[PDB]
Amino acid sequence: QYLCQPLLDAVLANIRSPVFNHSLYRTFVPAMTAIHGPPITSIPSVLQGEVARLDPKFLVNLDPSHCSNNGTVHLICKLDDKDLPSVPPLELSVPADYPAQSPLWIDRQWQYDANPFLQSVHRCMTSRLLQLPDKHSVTALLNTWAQSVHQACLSAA
Amino acid sequence: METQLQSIFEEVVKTEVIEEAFPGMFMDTPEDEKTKLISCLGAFRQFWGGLSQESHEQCIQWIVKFIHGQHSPKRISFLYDCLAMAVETGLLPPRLVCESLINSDTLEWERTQLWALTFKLVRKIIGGVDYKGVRDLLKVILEKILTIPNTVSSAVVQQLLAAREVIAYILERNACLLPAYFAVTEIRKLYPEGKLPHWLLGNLVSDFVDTFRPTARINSICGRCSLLPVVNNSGAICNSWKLDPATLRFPLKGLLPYDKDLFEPQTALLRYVLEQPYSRDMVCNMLGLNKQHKQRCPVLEDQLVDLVVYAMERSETEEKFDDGGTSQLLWQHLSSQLIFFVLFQFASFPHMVLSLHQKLAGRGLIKGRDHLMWVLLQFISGSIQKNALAD
Amino acid sequence: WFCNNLIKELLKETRKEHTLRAVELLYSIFCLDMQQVTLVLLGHILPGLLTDSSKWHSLMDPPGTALAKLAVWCALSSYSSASTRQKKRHREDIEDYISLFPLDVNMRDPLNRVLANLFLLISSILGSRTAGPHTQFVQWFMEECVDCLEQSVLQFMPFTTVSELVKVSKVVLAITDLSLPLGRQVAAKAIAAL
Repeated sequence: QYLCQPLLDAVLANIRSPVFNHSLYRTFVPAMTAIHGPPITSIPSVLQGEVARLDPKFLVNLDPSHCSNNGTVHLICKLDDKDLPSVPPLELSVPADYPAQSPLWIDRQWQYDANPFLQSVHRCMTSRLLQLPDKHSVTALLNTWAQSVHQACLSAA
Repeated sequence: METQLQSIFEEVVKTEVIEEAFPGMFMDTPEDEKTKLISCLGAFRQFWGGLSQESHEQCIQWIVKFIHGQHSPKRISFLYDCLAMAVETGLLPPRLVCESLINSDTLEWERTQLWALTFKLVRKIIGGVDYKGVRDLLKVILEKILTIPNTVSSAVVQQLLAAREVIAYILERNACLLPAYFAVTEIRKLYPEGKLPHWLLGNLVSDFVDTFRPTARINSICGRCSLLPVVNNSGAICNSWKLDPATLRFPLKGLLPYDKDLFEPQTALLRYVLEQPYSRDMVCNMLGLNKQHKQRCPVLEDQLVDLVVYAMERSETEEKFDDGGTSQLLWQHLSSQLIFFVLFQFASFPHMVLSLHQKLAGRGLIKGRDHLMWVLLQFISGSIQKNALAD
Repeated sequence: WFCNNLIKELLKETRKEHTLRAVELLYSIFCLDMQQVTLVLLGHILPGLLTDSSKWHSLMDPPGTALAKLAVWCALSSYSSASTRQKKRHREDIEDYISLFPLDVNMRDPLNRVLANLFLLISSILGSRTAGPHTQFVQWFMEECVDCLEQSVLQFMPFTTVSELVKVSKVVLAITDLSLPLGRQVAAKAIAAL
């Protein structure tokens, strides 16, 4: 910073030299070692952390069909609630690298037929899921699937 | 225009930010699959009303790049259902919107859900495409298929298999959207004979070319390769006998699957022509050269070597059944026209020197040696000052 | 040496009829010593057709299908089972087939050995991910195994490969079940996954 440019200029002059480690040795070694003293004497862990704090009211497990040990995964959900009636079990679709991507869900229109209650459930699904934000976790979709059953049961009752 | 539709698409595709916080409390459903689409198509059609003919397409070029700008694939499917009925109303033709999806770079071989949705949609809107549009789309689909490498991970293979059945439906001649005569031309342009196509094409195209097998049989001429003309000096060269000077084949009409014998070099025709005397005018005709233009054809120097080494064995086998062996006349012929070939300098001398050095290395057949330097002397004596000693 | 000369020359074709004539001629040429080409095609040639990655780029729609038909013509005929010189040259030679192929009806007959070994290679191709022309070749493999079969030539099917065909996506699933009494329940399980 002030009066150190001989030390700075010596190393740039002595750089790209093969005798560098020996030139510095020859010019420097006896000065410090004399006075100052002598020398001394399967599944990724993302889903494993995801399912850890999932609700016990879901019993989601893997799909028995489709491919396995690959990038894309599918989880079929089980709902055991005494409050809510029976519905189709629903199945998701999550590709590889589950963080920072937006997954999908299967489509089967005829499974929710023979009852306008199931059609209202499907319409509520198309209402709630279309405004869900990007890159969200599976808890948001699971809970929006869970609340719509009560939201349709109150209209049915 | 662009800004008003910017605002409209912004308020249509938005997943609201304050939504999903303190959630599930409103007693109000959003606009469903019909009402939201009606609301968006109203603004779309009033924007289209003040849209000129040239500005119809370019906003479409933005629309897809906004749709490809989206990231929720359920929202993408909702937009696909929007555009499925938007082109049904006649506001957008299903001829100009098909290539708008593919033209975006976002449709690569990694957005496989987008790939499946796009190919299903263009399968659905295929009805409003003429023969010219079908021909335009098949080639870009083919090169897009060619962009995929040979081996890609099989997690998304069935997402990519849809194009195979799409092309198979397109290739169906019973529907007859486009004649197969135009369909085979692009495939043959990309994949000629002896050229392997991409592995994604499947057996169907290999069958599709096979149905053109009788057609070339219509154009097949029996024993055409064995037919030869006569060498004359009368002019008016017959164009049927003419070949391709660059690679020694007959010219062909179209890209039909011709037989194998039409694809080899016909060295025999020029062999018979040059073996006979007075092969002066039609040798330029069959090679297409006007003889005043400096071309310096390298392969043309090959057969001139190949005759000369052949001239070795006619001077090597016996040369004793006759006093001249019917060779010194042919030696005079070789001395006459070979120096006329280098008179226009279409055959560079040290290349023949090195080629003869390579050819004679290995055989060692030295019997007719006396001719070999003598005609070489005919090169040295007559061309003493026109060149240096490097040759 | 002779098979190696002709196999590389098989890779010049793009016309299906043009290669199929050569394959039909090679069927009789291999039928001259069918008892040996049924064991050397499946022995070192087919492993040599799949070991590297780029080598199946030749295995395409004309030549792969033609070679698959060529193999299935010879295989059945060897299951069914032409010169004095062939009797002469087959006398002196002895060979350790277990040293060549340790296997990872009889299981000592090379007809029962090498043919059963090939199904392990087909399982290795199909179970391997990153699908390419090799998957096309193994899907062309057994699609003609039932075409000539009016109604065991496929007795040596391993049990794990039954579920694989529906994993890569009909009636050939029921054909591969062999209609065994023990195969009855796994046949029902396989057709349940449809």
